[PDB]
Amino acid sequence: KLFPWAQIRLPTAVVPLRYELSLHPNLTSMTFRGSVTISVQALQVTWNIILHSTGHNISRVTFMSVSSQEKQAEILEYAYHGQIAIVAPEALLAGHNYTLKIEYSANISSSYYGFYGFSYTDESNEKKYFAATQFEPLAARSAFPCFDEPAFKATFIIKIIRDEQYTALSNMPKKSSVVLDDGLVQDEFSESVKMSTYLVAFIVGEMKNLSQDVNGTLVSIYAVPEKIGQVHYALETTVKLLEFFQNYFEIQYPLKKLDLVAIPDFEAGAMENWGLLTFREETLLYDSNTSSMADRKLVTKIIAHELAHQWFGNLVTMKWWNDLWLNEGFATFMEYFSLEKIFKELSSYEDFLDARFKTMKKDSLNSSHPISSSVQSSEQIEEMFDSLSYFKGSSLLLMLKTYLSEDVFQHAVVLYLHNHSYASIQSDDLWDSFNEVTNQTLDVKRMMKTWTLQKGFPLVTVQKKGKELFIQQERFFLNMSDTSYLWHIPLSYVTEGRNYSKYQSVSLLDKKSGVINLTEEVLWVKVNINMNGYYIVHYADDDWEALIHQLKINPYVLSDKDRANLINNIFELAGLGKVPLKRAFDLINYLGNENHTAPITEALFQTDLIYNLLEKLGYMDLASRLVTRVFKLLQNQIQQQTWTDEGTPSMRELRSALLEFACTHNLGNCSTTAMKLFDDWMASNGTQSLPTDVMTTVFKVGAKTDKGWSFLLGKYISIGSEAEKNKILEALASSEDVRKLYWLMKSSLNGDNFRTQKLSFIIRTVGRHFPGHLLAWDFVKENWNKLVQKFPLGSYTIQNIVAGSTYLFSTKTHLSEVQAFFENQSEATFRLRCVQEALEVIQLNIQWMEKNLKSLTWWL
Amino acid sequence: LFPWAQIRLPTAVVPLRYELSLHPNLTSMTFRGSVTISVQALQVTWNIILHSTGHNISRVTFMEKQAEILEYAYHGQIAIVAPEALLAGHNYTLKIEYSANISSSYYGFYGFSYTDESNEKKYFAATQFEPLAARSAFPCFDEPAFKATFIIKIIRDEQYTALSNMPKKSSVVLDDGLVQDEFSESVKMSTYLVAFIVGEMKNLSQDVNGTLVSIYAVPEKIGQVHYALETTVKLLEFFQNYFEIQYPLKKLDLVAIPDFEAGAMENWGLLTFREETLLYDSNTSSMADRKLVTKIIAHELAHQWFGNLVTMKWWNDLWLNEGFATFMEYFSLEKIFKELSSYEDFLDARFKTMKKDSLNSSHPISSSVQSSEQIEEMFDSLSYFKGSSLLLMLKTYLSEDVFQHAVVLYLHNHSYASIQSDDLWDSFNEVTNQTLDVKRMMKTWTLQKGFPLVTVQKKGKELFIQQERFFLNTSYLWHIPLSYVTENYSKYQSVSLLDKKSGVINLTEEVLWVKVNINMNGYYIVHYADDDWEALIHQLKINPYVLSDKDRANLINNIFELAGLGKVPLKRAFDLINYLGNENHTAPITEALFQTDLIYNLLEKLGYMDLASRLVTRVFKLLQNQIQQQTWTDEGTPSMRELRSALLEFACTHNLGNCSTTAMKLFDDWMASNGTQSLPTDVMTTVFKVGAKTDKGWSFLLGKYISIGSEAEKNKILEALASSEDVRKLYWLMKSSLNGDNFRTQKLSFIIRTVGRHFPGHLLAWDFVKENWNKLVQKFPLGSYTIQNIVAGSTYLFSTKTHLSEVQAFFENQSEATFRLRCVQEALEVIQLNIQWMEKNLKSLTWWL
Ligand SMILES: *[C@@H]1O[C@H](CO)[C@@H](O[C@@H]2O[C@H](CO)[C@@H](O)[C@H](O)[C@H]2NC(C)=O)[C@H](O)[C@H]1NC(C)=O
Ligand SMILES: *[C@@H]1O[C@H](CO)[C@@H](O)[C@H](O)[C@H]1NC(C)=O
Ligand SMILES: *[C@@H]1O[C@H](CO)[C@@H](O)[C@H](O)[C@H]1NC(C)=O
Ligand SMILES: *[C@@H]1O[C@H](CO)[C@@H](O)[C@H](O)[C@H]1NC(C)=O
Ligand SMILES: *[C@@H]1O[C@H](CO)[C@@H](O)[C@H](O)[C@H]1NC(C)=O
Ligand SMILES: *[C@@H]1O[C@H](CO)[C@@H](O)[C@H](O)[C@H]1NC(C)=O
Ligand SMILES: *[C@@H]1O[C@H](CO)[C@@H](O)[C@H](O)[C@H]1NC(C)=O
Ligand SMILES: *[C@@H]1O[C@H](CO)[C@@H](O)[C@H](O)[C@H]1NC(C)=O
Ligand SMILES: *[C@@H]1O[C@H](CO)[C@@H](O)[C@H](O)[C@H]1NC(C)=O
Ligand SMILES: *[C@@H]1O[C@H](CO)[C@@H](O)[C@H](O)[C@H]1NC(C)=O
Ligand SMILES: *[C@@H]1O[C@H](CO)[C@@H](O)[C@H](O)[C@H]1NC(C)=O
Ligand SMILES: *[C@@H]1O[C@H](CO)[C@@H](O)[C@H](O)[C@H]1NC(C)=O
Ligand SMILES: *[C@@H]1O[C@H](CO)[C@@H](O)[C@H](O)[C@H]1NC(C)=O
Ligand SMILES: *[C@@H]1O[C@H](CO)[C@@H](O)[C@H](O)[C@H]1NC(C)=O
Ligand SMILES: *[C@@H]1O[C@H](CO)[C@@H](O)[C@H](O)[C@H]1NC(C)=O
Ligand SMILES: *[C@@H]1O[C@H](CO)[C@@H](O)[C@H](O)[C@H]1NC(C)=O
Ligand SMILES: [Zn+2]
Ligand SMILES: [Zn+2]
Repeated sequence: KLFPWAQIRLPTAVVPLRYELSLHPNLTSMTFRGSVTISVQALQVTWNIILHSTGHNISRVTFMSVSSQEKQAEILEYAYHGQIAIVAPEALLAGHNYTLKIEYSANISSSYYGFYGFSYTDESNEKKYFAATQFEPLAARSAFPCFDEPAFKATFIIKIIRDEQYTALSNMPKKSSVVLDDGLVQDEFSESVKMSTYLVAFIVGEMKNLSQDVNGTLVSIYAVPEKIGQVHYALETTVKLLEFFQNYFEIQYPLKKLDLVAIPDFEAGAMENWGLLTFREETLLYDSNTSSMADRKLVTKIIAHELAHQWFGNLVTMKWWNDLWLNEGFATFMEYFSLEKIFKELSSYEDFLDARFKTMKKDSLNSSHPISSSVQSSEQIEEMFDSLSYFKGSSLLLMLKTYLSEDVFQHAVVLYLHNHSYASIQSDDLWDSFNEVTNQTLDVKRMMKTWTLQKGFPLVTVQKKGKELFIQQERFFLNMSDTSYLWHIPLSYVTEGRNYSKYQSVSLLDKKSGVINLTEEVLWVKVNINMNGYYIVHYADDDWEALIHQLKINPYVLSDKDRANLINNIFELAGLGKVPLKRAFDLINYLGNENHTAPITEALFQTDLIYNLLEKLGYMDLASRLVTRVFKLLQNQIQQQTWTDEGTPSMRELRSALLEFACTHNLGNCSTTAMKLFDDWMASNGTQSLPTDVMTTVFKVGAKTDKGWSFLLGKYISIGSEAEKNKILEALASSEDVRKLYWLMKSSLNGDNFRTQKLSFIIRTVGRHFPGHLLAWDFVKENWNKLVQKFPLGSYTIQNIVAGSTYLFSTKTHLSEVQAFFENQSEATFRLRCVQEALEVIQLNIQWMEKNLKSLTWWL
Repeated sequence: LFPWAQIRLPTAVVPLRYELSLHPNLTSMTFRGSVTISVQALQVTWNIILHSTGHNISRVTFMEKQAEILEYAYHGQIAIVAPEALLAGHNYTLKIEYSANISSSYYGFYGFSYTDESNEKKYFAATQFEPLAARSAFPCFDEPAFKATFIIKIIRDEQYTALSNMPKKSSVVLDDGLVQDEFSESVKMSTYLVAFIVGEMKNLSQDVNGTLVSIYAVPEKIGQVHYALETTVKLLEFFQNYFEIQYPLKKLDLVAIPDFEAGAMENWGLLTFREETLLYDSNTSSMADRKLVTKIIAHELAHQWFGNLVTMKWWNDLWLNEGFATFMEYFSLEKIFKELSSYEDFLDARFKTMKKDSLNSSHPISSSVQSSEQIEEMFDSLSYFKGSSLLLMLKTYLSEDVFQHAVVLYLHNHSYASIQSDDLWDSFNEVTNQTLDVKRMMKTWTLQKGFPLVTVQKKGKELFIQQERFFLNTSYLWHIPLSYVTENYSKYQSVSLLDKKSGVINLTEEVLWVKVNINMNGYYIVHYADDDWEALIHQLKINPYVLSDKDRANLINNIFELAGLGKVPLKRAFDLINYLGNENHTAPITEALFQTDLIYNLLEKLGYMDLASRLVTRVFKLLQNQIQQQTWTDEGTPSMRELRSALLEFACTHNLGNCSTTAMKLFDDWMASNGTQSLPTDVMTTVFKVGAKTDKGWSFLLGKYISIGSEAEKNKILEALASSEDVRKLYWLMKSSLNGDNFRTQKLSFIIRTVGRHFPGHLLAWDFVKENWNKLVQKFPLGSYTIQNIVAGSTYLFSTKTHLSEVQAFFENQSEATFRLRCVQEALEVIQLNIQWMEKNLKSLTWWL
């Protein structure tokens, strides 16, 4: 047979309007039966209706006009694009409506994509079942035949026949649960709002709810009976944020109910389905005592993210997958925005600032690609799911929110959504909304497009001569060729004048060079206030010194953000070479008076990275000298740490940082205190509570003794707190018993005492420290086929593994070895971004040493 | 523009006498030279061609008229062009005056510095000419074939005791303060055995029969050369009795040179040794120490006949004397030093040769040498040991008495002349009366690589015998002397010469078990048809003492070897060794412990820890009684205390029962005593090993190594430090030793070897070799015995295709030379062979260890 469609995209010809879907899922037998009624509308004359289906045993297919007589239509198949074509026995005329009915049988998914299912072991030793969905991106067509593209928005009637013991859920509220004569229940849910096919949702599980009503909408967290006590905070928070987003966006959450569900499975699909927000149990659970600081921040973030998406993504969808970064970028921004507004106390701007640092690092590589690309096949569609894009977007919106007013941003947003509700959008449409709120004073589209269409970010260079501030732009490239790179850069700047004459302004650098006229002569100048702009700034020798000297006199004239920024940049610029590593260590000598966590963490991140690179070569004196030096600057702040959980989240994070550093390197009191804490804890059979802020540190010091290691392993297999288990595992993997380390990796690959999902984390941890450095990479090498079977070549896990196991190499010999090995696999494995990023990194490492290593001896 | 373009000198001119006058300064490394060569032309030739390198020719006169010099440094030659035609039969006198620098690389005429007991910068100088280094010290006809007589005279300072081949004739105090020693005219000898030593030494001489035997050590260390003397005396007698040809020179000096990089050579009358290899203490040295000193003295002594008296013509036949010295090394000991049980060493060494010779990397010992560097290749223990092995086969095939007569004759028939390997075989032809060919027989051994697999089948009163190449993965035919032994309790034994691919032997009686190759006197591994293995396997269980320890250990080795090549399943190998509960002989127990450690270490590296730990618990369960009986002393015969070290070192290594604790108890005492309270030398390494497992013990031992005087104790301390499970200390050891920081660069190879045998240091040792390749190559040149040992020690446990690919790739990226190198192709071969071992044997093990 011949197929009438030879394209990845569906034709514009026919358009869905309504969807009546009835399903009969049998979770114990992991199969289902389904019936779809699709009301379409033709626009062009056609003799075929091409839409999406996969893994469907089609029982009956019937076509209609109005004539209530169902006419038997023939169905064609083409598995390559997951398409089916319906041959209609009557031509379909423009404007005319038609209704298609399809009946089918299918399997509930073994994987955790599509309509997936699993079984869990209840608190009663009683084995239970559960089914859910995860359609993003291309998985709704697995669940039911449909038009599976974001632009084809329709309404949905969802009906499932469940079993009485189960709570069945879906997008909309439950219209009618009507008992069937055999012990089965035919649940019906109200007809949905005009929405995208990938956002359709349903869940069948034995579940409890915790509920509350906010204005009209009834928010509800559904958890498994045995863990409903742990979703209190979840709801409490979803209340605060829903309030906020509705107030911010000024468009009201369009449904009467909002459900969040803590799925009891680690591999589970977590996403922002309209009204049915899915999450991994793990990522929603919170105990107001027994949980961590990072624990609060994490779930508070994920709720925000998934909620922000309700408006940015579900109400205003992207026409196609090439604009995903816009919706995830927005969600990832509101993630941190909303949290400053409501959870100011969390200090999540600290996390956001780190994220941004980490993004820039990965973006500045040759391996990086622009966020705005042309996406054709299912591979390029799945390639669009990477935090780099999400985070670059996030960053670009902050740069835009800081350039225009806070209030200007909001009103563009408000206009954007309102104007485009229940429609499909292109990236530009957002910029156009920004264009109009600026009274055409800026372009924004022109401006943003320089960021979105180009890889990487610019390096701004700054020179002060009198009252003249000279700005220069250039692509921040790390040595290893074109000049089309020009970014429209919102430069902010801050200054101190005629004795504590604080001044600040902003100016657009749309050209390769320019000059700012300063109102008066200044002692120092700082560009990119709070690193709100996605760029690195380099300074002329005397301008750097102007900042290096200021930090020594009073660093508090600058924010913790700016101060962290300077610490980041100088170390990055030392890497490039535009500044000697000396100056880098010069700038950070101010640290004695630094009491804010952000700059201290960044200094620690920089110095631990250098330490480990040198450690891995034979240079152990330099490595030690480096650590004693840094310890000296932070001696007081370290000696000031109480081993507790008291203080603001920020200063709680400072404790975990300063204590880990000090313990890792066994400096002063640290080891002995943690060991006493460890012994006491072991002695309680682990029944004594340890302060969450000092847990990992304490556990590590423990694991350094067979007794400790053994007890920890014991507790890992016994206890039930997953987060405590991860902190426990970190310690085990931080041992210096090469044999133990090996065992831990072997075990996780065999899924033996640790599940395979933990493997990358084990490899990352082993590979970081000296006794397991070569071990970790050898394990990766020799177990390559078993790894690639267990995580597909292109998954995030395998990228994590390759990075984790190789990023600390810095010799031509290792470069040779690494390359060789992937060349010895195939050419398709050796062409993978993660393999090319790997080898780019080893080169940059080699280049780092052959630029900074020899001079090192003579200081620190 | 130069006449002679060839490696080997012209036949035409020939040396007779040498007037060698040297004025060497010890402080400055330079010397003034004068040689007068009295020659004789055998053809009428226009120019004299000889060897000379690194010489500034002051005056070159020919007699009384000056002659024009020419140079071709590529061949290391110089040409003297004669005024007249040198007419055949006529003697002429060639005299050269030259300047040159005293060597530092411990080759040619070398020297060094050392600090005294009183801590002073004393000097010393010496020679190492073999093969090609006389050319550098003095011009001459530097080939072994050209024998002559040597009058050497060296101008020395008053404080130095300058030595040479022949005894000192005179000494005249010059007007400068300087003393000029002259040494007697030498016997007719090859240029490469000419030697001279200038240094501040004491003597310990003791007449035997006119010829004065003397051990020359530095002043402070004269107390340890007593065993040395005692031993040379005994041995000298022996060889004079056995070879029945009196040691020619009036003197015999064994000098203990005060450096670890000195050259040890069998120079006629002036035997050079590394200080360490002769120093012995009857209280504080172990059995291996005692064997080592005894063995080496003998080796160099055997040479005074085999390689000095009777020399070889060209370098290719080196294996012969070297093999003979190596055999005599073990014979002499078995006759006079009988209690040392050194046959255990000879057997072991035989086995290890066998393993290296069983590779495609192997070369036949009778190759042709033409290349400047092919000469250096002839220096490898594989050629010396093979030679040794087959000399042994021959001794045992013919009579011990027949053997001797063939020797005595050859030495007489060839005294002071230059031979070829065939000449030894010729000398065997007549003692056999041309019954046995011998000459054609030995040629089947020496001209083709490897050795035979004699497969055996027994049916009634007859045993069937086929032979083939022993290849692990072509037609090779050896003339194999098959000694065998059978068993109402009828202990019958016989030989049979097999010269064809297939054979059959007739038996007097039908027999329970047969055992081919008695005491493994023959350089072949024997396989049996299934029920013949079981026959031997049963006997070992029933009563193993019907066979010798030698036979027993031979079986142990053969079955495991075969098991790798797949002619036997590994289960059957392990089945054989199940008799070990009844074994009280050290020979077998070591060979089993060796075999099982190799498997254990191969497994452990691949991560099969349980399988590896089941393996050692099995072997332990067999040797349980023995281990438990042993005392923590030195009380026992040399063989039995060799067993003490073996059993205790096994049991401690794997933390089995009694050991760890007992050894830690002896550690904690010794450490507390600040290292003074004596430790039995048989438990020492095992005591230190257990101690070095703590940061306390490790740091103490380190403090000792840098501080204590005994090198023998030091080497036991380093092996323990390198036995630490902390990758940081291991890395450090290799690092420190490369920069020569607290451990000389000489010890490096030993550290890398030790580090990469254990799990924490396995990837670390090889990584260090790759990352310091260039640096390793400067310290030890390509083809060095050290760099071969390094590439082996760090790669021999890699048993995966990924490793094999990596190892290859690495060397390829170095050079085509580096990549097409003996040890580099060998290493890769060994990896595949490990790979092949796994795919044959790994899957089965789960079910039966
Ligand atoms: C060549 O030189 C050697 C000596 O260098 C001569 O050999 C000596 O000859 C005499 C008799 O003429 C003997 O008594 C000596 O014993 C020989 N000494 C040695 C060391 O061999 C030889 O005769 C000379 N030949 C010619 C042709 O003049
Ligand atoms: C569901 O699983 C069965 C297992 O036999 C398989 O054969 C079939 O392909 C699946 N059903 C459909 C409609 O794909
Ligand atoms: C039928 O088509 C007309 C447009 O041609 C449209 O206005 C109407 O809403 C459609 N009705 C249904 C039920 O699809
Ligand atoms: C599924 O099938 C099983 C066994 O036939 C039955 O016990 C159960 O009630 C069914 N449930 C549903 C929801 O169809
Ligand atoms: C490096 O970047 C340039 C673009 O500036 C590109 O053409 C080239 O293919 C890149 N190479 C690699 C290995 O990424
Ligand atoms: C800076 O000042 C000069 C006059 O000195 C003027 O020409 C220029 O336009 C000024 N730039 C800005 C941005 O105001
Ligand atoms: C940190 O210290 C300085 C003075 O030493 C002070 O001005 C500043 O307020 C401190 N930081 C905070 C957050 O209190
Ligand atoms: C430690 O506590 C757990 C209960 O949480 C228990 O299962 C385990 O047996 C305890 N061990 C001892 C030795 O009391
Ligand atoms: C001695 O050494 C110097 C270099 O130190 C060298 O130039 C010279 O050729 C040597 N002299 C002789 C006579 O060999
Ligand atoms: C070696 O040279 C030094 C002076 O350079 C001198 O004191 C010593 O006597 C010399 N020895 C000889 C044997 O020439
Ligand atoms: C050293 O040699 C001389 C003879 O040259 C001898 O008289 C003396 O006894 C020897 N010294 C010793 C300690 O044997
Ligand atoms: C001692 O030397 C003489 C020759 O001077 C020799 O005849 C005799 O055989 C030798 N005796 C011994 C026992 O070696
Ligand atoms: C002595 O040597 C010659 C070869 O040079 C040999 O042919 C001859 O057979 C030998 N004679 C004896 C008696 O060993
Ligand atoms: C063995 O004996 C048989 C007669 O029983 C005889 O024919 C044969 O020649 C003998 N074989 C050998 C190798 O002596
Ligand atoms: C070993 O034991 C056997 C008896 O089983 C005995 O004949 C032999 O002498 C023993 N050997 C030693 C060295 O103990
Ligand atoms: C241990 O003894 C050695 C000499 O044997 C001495 O040098 C060292 O100082 C002693 N150690 C202590 C701690 O006194
Ligand atoms: Zn998202
Ligand atoms: Zn030798």
